Amino acid sequence: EFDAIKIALASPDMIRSWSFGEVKKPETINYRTFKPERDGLFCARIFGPVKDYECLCGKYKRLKHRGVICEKCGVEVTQTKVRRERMGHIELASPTAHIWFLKSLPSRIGLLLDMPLRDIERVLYFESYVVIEGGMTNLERQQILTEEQYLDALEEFGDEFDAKMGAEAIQALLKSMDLEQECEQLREELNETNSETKRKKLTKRIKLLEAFVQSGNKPEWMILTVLPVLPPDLRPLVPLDGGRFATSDLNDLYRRVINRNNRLKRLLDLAAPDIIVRNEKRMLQEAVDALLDNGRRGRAITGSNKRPLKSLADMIKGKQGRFRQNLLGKRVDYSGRSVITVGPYLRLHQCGLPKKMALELFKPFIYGKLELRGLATTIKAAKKMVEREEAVVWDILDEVIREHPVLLNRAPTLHRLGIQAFEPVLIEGKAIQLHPLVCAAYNADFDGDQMAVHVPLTLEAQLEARALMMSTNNILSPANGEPIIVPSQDVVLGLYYMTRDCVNAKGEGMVLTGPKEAERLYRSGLASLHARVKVRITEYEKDANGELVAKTSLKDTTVGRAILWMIVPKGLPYSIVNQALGKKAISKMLNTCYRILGLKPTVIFADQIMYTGFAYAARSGASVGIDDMVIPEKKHEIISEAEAEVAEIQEQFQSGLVTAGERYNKVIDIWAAANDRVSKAMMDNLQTETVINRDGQEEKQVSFNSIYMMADSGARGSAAQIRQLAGMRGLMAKPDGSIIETPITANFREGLNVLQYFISTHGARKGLADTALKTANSGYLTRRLVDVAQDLVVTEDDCGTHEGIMMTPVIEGGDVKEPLRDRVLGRVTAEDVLKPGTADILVPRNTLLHEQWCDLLEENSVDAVKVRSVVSCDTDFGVCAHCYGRDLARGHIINKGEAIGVIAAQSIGEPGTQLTSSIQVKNKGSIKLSNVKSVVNSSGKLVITSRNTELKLIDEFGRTKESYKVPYGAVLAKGDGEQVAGGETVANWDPHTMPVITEVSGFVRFTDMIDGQTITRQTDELTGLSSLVVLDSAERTAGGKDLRPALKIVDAQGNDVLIPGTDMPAQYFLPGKAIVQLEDGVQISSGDTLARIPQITGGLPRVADLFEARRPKEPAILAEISGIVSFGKETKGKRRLVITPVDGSDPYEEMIPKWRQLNVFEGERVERGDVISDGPEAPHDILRLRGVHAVTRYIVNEVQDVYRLQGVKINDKHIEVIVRQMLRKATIVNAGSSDFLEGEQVEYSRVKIANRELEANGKVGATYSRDLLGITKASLATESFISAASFQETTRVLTEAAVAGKRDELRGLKENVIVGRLIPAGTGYAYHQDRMRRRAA
Amino acid sequence: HARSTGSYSLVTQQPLGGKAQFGGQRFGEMEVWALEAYGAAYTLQEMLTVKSDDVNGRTKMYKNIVDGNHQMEPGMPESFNVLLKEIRSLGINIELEDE
Amino acid sequence: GQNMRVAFMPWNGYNFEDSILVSERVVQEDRFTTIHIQELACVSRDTKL
Amino acid sequence: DIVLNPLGVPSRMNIGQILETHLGMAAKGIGDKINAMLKQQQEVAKLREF
Amino acid sequence: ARVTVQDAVEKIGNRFDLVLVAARRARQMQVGGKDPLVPEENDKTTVIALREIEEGLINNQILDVRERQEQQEQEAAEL
DNA sequence: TCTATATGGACAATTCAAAGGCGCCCTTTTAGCCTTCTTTTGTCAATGGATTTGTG
DNA sequence: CACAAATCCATTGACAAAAGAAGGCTAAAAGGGCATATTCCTTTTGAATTGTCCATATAGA
Ligand SMILES: [Mg+2]
Ligand SMILES: [Zn+2]
Ligand SMILES: [Zn+2]
Repeated sequence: EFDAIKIALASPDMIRSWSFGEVKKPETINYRTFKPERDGLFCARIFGPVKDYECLCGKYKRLKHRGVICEKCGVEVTQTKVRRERMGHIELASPTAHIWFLKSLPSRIGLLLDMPLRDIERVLYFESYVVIEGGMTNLERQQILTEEQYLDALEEFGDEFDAKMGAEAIQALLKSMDLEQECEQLREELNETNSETKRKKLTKRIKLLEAFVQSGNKPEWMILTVLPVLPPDLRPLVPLDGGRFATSDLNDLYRRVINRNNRLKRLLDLAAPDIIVRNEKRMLQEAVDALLDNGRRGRAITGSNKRPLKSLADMIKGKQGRFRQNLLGKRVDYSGRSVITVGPYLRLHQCGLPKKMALELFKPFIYGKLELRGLATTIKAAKKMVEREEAVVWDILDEVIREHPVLLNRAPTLHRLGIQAFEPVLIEGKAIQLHPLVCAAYNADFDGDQMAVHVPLTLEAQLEARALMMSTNNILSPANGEPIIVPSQDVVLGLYYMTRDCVNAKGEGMVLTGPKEAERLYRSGLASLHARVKVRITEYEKDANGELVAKTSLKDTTVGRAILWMIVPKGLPYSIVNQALGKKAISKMLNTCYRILGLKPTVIFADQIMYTGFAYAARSGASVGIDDMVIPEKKHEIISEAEAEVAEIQEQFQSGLVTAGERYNKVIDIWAAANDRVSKAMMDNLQTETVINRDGQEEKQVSFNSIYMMADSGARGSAAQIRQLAGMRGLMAKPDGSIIETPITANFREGLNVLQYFISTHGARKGLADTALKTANSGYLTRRLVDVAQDLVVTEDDCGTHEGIMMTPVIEGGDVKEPLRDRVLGRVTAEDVLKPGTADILVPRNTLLHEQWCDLLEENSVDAVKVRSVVSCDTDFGVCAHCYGRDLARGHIINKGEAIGVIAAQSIGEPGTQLTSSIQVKNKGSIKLSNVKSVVNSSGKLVITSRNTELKLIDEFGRTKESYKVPYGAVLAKGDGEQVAGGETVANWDPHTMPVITEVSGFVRFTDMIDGQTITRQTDELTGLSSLVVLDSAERTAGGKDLRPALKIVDAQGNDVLIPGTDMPAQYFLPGKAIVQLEDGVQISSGDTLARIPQITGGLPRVADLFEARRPKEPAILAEISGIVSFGKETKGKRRLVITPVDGSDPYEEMIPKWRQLNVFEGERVERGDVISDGPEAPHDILRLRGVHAVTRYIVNEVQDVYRLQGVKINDKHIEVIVRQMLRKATIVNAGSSDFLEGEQVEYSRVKIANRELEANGKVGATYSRDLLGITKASLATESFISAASFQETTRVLTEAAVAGKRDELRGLKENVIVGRLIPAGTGYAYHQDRMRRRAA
Repeated sequence: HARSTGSYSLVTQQPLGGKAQFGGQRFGEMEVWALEAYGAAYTLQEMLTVKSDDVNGRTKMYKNIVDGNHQMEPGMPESFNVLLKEIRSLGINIELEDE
Repeated sequence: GQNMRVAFMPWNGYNFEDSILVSERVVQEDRFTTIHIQELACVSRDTKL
Repeated sequence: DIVLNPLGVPSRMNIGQILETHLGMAAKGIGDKINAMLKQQQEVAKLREF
Repeated sequence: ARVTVQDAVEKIGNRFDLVLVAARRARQMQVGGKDPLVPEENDKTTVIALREIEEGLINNQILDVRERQEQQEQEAAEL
């Protein structure tokens, strides 16, 4: 039909083009015979007829006269839905400034005229005149004149002079302004001046005038001369039942505009005084203004009730505009909801769905079926047949139901698995029975949670609900490959109670002939369900390449594991059900069954595991009671002891020995210790306290405490909640967060008295008030996310790049916190991995590192892998299938088509709610150094002279297991290659200290050092050793304010010692508080300390802030460029940093504050990307300095740090795709051949294709500076204006695209969902590619 | 509650509220993303065009559904076209480049 | 409400998440059978016809 | 008459429902004893003392 | 039939082109122009399309070929 | 060398957009209404041939 | 296998209802004209821009 939406300014001639006739009067209807009263806002003449094919005067009332405008009252007899499309205009008596181009924050009429907003409004309010066409008269053009000044001028200049005011003055300016002339002017002046604010304003204005000339617009189309009216059935005056009318608000706003308009025409007919027509033109400007957008300019003209009217811009804007409310999320036919409930007989491809809802939803189908089988002659007869609910409609429903998916849904639809299509089962009742393995996906309790059943009408949508959306097709979470059909709470109790083992039950140690007579020994009443036994299980292995090898052997097992083996399907080993089978073990069982036997056995085994888990959990009667909560017999003793101890601390605070805060932390640590003793006692009495006896005296195994089994299976509750029931509960903190110093010593089996309960209530309500409001935020994080990665869609099978990233195990200070297998599982290698000895050629480049390749990587101890990633992708407008990886769910590689921006945003966002002095080696290893400019101190150790020497512990395997950070000038007892073993401090330094240890030895000389100007003389009493403290700049006097104390070492001859490697003198200037150890005359030895110097947000604002990329408050100023450091002025502040490379130019200069610490030394050398101070990094800076891989590894490691601290799993692919959608823009450094401004910010894809095409020719490509935008700015500065208007503020986006004449060629998912057509993502991708080839064939 | 075809809103020809007006469910943004995350671009299209808003296509869908023919005709949802007349009734001009 | 003989045991998943498994004697003794009273209205208005 | 779930107590931690199940059982036990004294209808001396 | 569409995807790759192939073929069977190949087990036209597709006896190439054959016969209805 | 003079640069107020899921009196002019009229549009009832069996 | 009769399709014609109009009417809707004197209304967070000082570089004295 069409293929792009253009937006531009509407002209007077265009506005008269849409319209069918001026609306002259404000009458709506005739109040007695409610006719559209011509010719007011609902004019039958102008906007159409009121009933189909009937004139208004009643003369013509039949389709015989389609199209004939009547003679008597002139109403074109046509369908009355023309009433809903025909627009009308209003001929404004005076011009009137369109508010959007006058009050949008950067004012378009403002910066077009290069005129401040205040003066433009002083002209528009009819305050002050404005000059136009100054001629030869000694005035400017924009020269603002008040009454006084004009009154002076006009007495002298009746000619060659002119000064309008109000909207006509602005129209005259925009009509006389020439765009090409002033554009050349601005370019020559950009050629002239170089001031950042000046040049920025210049380039902004030049960009606007370029847009406004390149476009077809005009300036004077801003000041409205002819206003349009919306139709009459989009602003209706429908009469609600009761004789009361129910008008819209636009009827009010138009009625007011037209009244003030007609009145102004009169006030110009009577030749009125000036002040009255000025007042009327102001009132009309206000009225047109409050119509186009109300509440923008000044206060909102209030509606009749008492309220601001909802003017047009409030139609479109906000959470309830057309864009988000009626256009992205529609209400839907064929849909219903009722309470959900359990129904465990179900197979997990079906949902029990009630007869009555199903007969209501499926009435078109039933009517067609009945009149097809002939049981009902006409459609009306079929209607009354199904309304009477005869015995044939239920047969017909059971038949038009049969193979037909429905789409259950739950209200907060966080991730893409909360819409799964089931196959209905017709079930009595009024509750939608939902399968019990599905609650983990939907996140459903069965205490009232309602669900919506939509319907796939057509044939293609039944196919997509069956293939794509079915419930047996997404049993793996798209955020990480692990299963989401994990048996949940009763079923794991049933398995954990089957597959356990008492010590002396019936049938202890009797040999069974297979699983079959284990089941018979159980059901017959001869063996206990867990009484250890020898059986003959015959497992299979998939050893042969696709074949099943049989084998049998007397495994030692129990009756329970033997009864459970009758379900493990044919591929798995027996040692997978020969353990205890908690919850981790059972999700593991399903995962390995998925990875060995594919999908169908995993689904049928999921159901068999549900059924047997439910059955034996029922058979166990695992009931809970007040005697299953065993209090330790040592709890009152523990509390008495800790209480007496805290009384001792009360005394030692009353005797002045201890400070207040120290006394506090004393008491608080003592209660933490007693609490942990009570907890550990209850657990030692709770877990094993079953003592038994087999043919002998006494043994003890794990217990059968009902509450303990429920806590040990993984069914419900952790050891924390068990702790609160048995042991004393917690140390409840006051709403300050200042933890109380007397814990609620009593648990829920005893009674919390009134005090203890009232103290529990604080935290109870804080938790509830959070979890109410974490859904406010994290519903907005996902919204911004899935609105930034809207369009990012897998659009090529491969783009053939060699780029990548280096996937390695995170090592968070010593203990590794994520292996390499989880990180490089499913991603495609970019370079062929080599064997550790290099030994070989190994895994090819473009392979996919699925499970078995993680086996080859883990067996051979691979050190690290480089693997292709989305943020190093060369595809245009997409992300190819190899540079992405695989999925999670459907284990194979990503399909050419699938929409990964969305499942990426959803995965990163739906777990939002779940969120809030010396190195000591830990295990075996051989120490390995990293970036170590060490030197031997005067003691013989190893001191490192590089702040960025990370301390590794390379095991003998060939990998890293420890990674600590060694500060500058540490002192290492060990070195590189010196083997060490656990519990061994190999590093030593002091954090409060900062030494200035040099690289040469000799006499210490005070060079350019004077007491009072360079140093202080202040002897310490209790020590006596003098330190002439090196103070900073502005503290010392003025004659030496530029005189800096430098330390430089020499030999006995006086000549300056030559540094190892350099012939430069090592004179070292000291900073403020650089208190020196040894003075002049005292020679310092090797590696000798010269002088000392003195010296978190998290949860999901930390993730919100790593994604919006907000700059921190004290960034860590990176090293702009590589070379040497120097100070030249030291400041009128401040401090001045100078980086002087070895060969390149060096006009660099950075106004560092002297208030901050400076990590580097004045006489040291730093690489770019090195820190020249401390504190957090900034992501913009990381991007500017170290490429994209630096910033992307930063964003990933930070936000995965959050999600991992909270124990959630998210595959890094998704954070990398959001990071790609963050850095999609790039500023043209200097336009190489053609054709951009070198301050312009063009899409990286477009300048990339441009310089690729130009370098394809002979010319010179464009140099581009990659940017990094936050997610809100990233999504709001897009090529397509509909997908920016929908998201967030619609006023700015519409007005900017309007002036810039921007054109939307859809090519997105948000646009093709707005405009009602196939999303170009999954099944629609074929349609859109075929369409792109069907154009331009 | 359940709604095969009922009474439709006035300005934007979509269904009504909940169970008192006999009104379809809300298929809001989050469910649209959950269909875009699959490939259901056919399901989603009939979900926001025929079942909901396309005021000609929805009667012509009911006719097909009774004729034993599960086709559809996509067209332009009426609420988008309300959007065009409301923007275009500002000073803006937003039209459909035809080709 | 009314008090009735409960029992804390998993019963084959008909009380899975928080669901409840009411026996037929509670529906049969009419002990949770409530009485709801609605008010329909047929207003008879005056139209120009 | 109703079969609630064991696995709801340790995680929600409303131990009240269990103590109140137990004491309700005690109470309905005294109810059964008094009903048994009023079916045999022996004397009001035994009822009064019980 | 039918619980899953795994094997039908292993035969017709890409898992969305499966949907389009099955929907085209089910329209053929439903709009009264053709006739199932594999014996219908009392399936609606959708599951029959997917059952056809599983056996390797229908996909996009076969559908194009049959369409061109049957449209050439209508040219051969020129008499 | 010292100061100023301003200028470009770093700093502080101001405004805007976001913040989740199911008075009166009279006078005149106008338009809705009703009633009869006339011409139109169907309905009630005749009057003839061309079409359909019967007989021998 | 022809000749005699009952059963069909067409115009005459008049006759009654029905509608399009027209006038005569009346309810209603819209102007116009008022003269003791009347003098001024009733929640934060972040980003970006704009108006405000600071570093500073240069130019004259
Ligand atoms: Mg719930
Ligand atoms: Zn008319
Ligand atoms: Zn790629």
